[PDB]
Amino acid sequence: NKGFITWDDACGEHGFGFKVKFRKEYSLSDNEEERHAKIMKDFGLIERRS
Amino acid sequence: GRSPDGFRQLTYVNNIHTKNGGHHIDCVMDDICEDLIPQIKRKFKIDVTKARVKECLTIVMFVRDMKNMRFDSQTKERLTSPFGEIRSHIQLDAKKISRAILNNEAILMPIIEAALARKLAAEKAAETKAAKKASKAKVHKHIKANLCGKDAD
Amino acid sequence: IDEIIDNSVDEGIRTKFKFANKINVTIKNNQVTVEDNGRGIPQAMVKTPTGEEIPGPVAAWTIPKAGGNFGDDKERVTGGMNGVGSSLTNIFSVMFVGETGDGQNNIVVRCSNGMENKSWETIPGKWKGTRVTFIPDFMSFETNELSQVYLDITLDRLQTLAVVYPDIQFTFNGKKVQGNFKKYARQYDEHAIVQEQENCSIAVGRSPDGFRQLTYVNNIHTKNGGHHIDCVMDDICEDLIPQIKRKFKIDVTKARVKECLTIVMFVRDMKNMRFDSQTKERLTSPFGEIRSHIQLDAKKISRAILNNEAILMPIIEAALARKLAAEKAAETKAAKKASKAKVHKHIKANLCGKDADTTLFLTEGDSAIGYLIDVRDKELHGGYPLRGKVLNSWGMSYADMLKNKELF
Ligand SMILES: Nc1ncnc2c1ncn2[C@@H]1O[C@H](COP(=O)(O)OP(=O)(O)NP(=O)(O)O)[C@@H](O)[C@H]1O
Repeated sequence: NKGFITWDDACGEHGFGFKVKFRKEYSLSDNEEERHAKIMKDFGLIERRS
Repeated sequence: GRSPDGFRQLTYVNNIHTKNGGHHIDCVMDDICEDLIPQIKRKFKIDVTKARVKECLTIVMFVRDMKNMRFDSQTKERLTSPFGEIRSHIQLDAKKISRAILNNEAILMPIIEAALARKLAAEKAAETKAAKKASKAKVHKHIKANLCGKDAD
Repeated sequence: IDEIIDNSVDEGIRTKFKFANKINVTIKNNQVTVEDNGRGIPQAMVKTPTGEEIPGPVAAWTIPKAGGNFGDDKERVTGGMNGVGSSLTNIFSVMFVGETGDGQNNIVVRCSNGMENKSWETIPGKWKGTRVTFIPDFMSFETNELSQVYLDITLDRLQTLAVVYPDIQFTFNGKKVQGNFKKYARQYDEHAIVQEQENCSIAVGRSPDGFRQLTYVNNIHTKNGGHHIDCVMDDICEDLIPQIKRKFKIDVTKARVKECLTIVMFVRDMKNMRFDSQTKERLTSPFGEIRSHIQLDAKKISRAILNNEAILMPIIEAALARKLAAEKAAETKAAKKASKAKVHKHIKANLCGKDADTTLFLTEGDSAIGYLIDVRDKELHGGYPLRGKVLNSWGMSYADMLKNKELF
């Protein structure tokens, strides 16, 4: 809803299969340090439990 | 009087009729409505606008022997007298007219009956229902393959 | 102020938009400075019936019944018909200076003490225009100083007249104003339909608490209108009211149709104008001349506000507020049909009313009342089933517990 990115439902057999399409206003960073950190800050891959 | 189908009026400034109007009549509706509209609002809890109650009445006034009357028209159809001279000479007590038209039910009753449909109306509730009349809903609760539209099997 | 303003505008329009195109207005602290680069009043000699030889601008500014607007009505496009206007401006002013350059000379008229002092002088110069700077008489008017609501009036009038005439550029206290009919229509209402011609420009909007208008004949603010808006609104309504009668079968009266509009009408380049007063607030011209001059397609306005539900559907819903609100059926779409007082489903014992030790069973369904009919004592034990699902009890008014069937 921010307009940053869009997604489409293509869920497979094992796990998930969602296909993510990048729009133009976002960081679109490089160097594979800050783009991955922006992914785990934005897509929420890193999850913490107790 | 009464007027169910538009605005009617009758004005005489001294011996001269204004079929168009003037500024003493604005004082007459002002002094009548300033005593009438809060009294009707306290009586039947209705909020009807000044134009909506102005178009429902006819007023016939006869004015005799007032000084420095002014007319911009060659037919003298608009009394352009100032409000100071009009309010100084016209000593018409409008609160007795307001309480006299308050005691007459020949005007307010069908309008109040129409208002009673909404104002002070009995509640209904129950199953109101809704005719949303469907929607397109293409992307919701359906499976979209990547070949949606292309020539395939 | 409007007399000097329309004198500058008439000087602009008498030369077909080539002089007096820049009119500067400066009204601050009881002093008015209004100038334009027109031809002005020339140095040519204008004679008096008394026999005295009085020059041009001083006879235009001090003596009434003087002007170049006393010509034929079939050719004149200016709105002036009196000759008394700048004398009316100068009489109620305690200080006045006025300069008119004609391209060869400046003529400066200084007036004071309410036509006890007036003096005209001729200075050599190369100016071509008119400038009037006066300080008004406060012992005649019921005021002592100038307030900002009059300056708001002057600013809105200059905005309006700039929308009427975009060739003439007006500046109020050194501040320029542009004139467009679209921004003037959209200051009014956001859905005001525009309709422009080579001589006409009319926008239709909304008036929710009465009726509103602002119409212009040439260069005069006709706040009382005239025959022009009567003919144009009859031409719009004679196509509009049958169209809404075909639309939603409600015969809305003509006052009730036209009562929900605001109209922005600016008319340019008209001839043979007639107003009934020196106040000039309303047009008494014959309708044949106005109808021959106006080539505005009013049926375009009628079809362009017929489909516009932002204006028309408030009138039709007010008709629904006085006729479909009178079309009363009083339901809630729950089950519709007849509003029964008491349904036929009823089990009544013979002790319905007396003081005894009887009971009523509010049991469930026709099964339990079938077993109850097969079981109970007719004198002692009663019964009643329930029709179905009942909702939450305290979300509903006591008159709506009276609207509910099984509770009744
Ligand atoms: N500053 C001026 N600029 C141009 N013409 C002027 C000026 N002052 C006076 N006049 C002339 O003198 C007249 C002013 O008196 P006025 O009563 O305005 O006459 P009118 O224009 O014929 N009538 P009206 O505008 O309806 O009041 C105008 O008609 C002009 O011809």
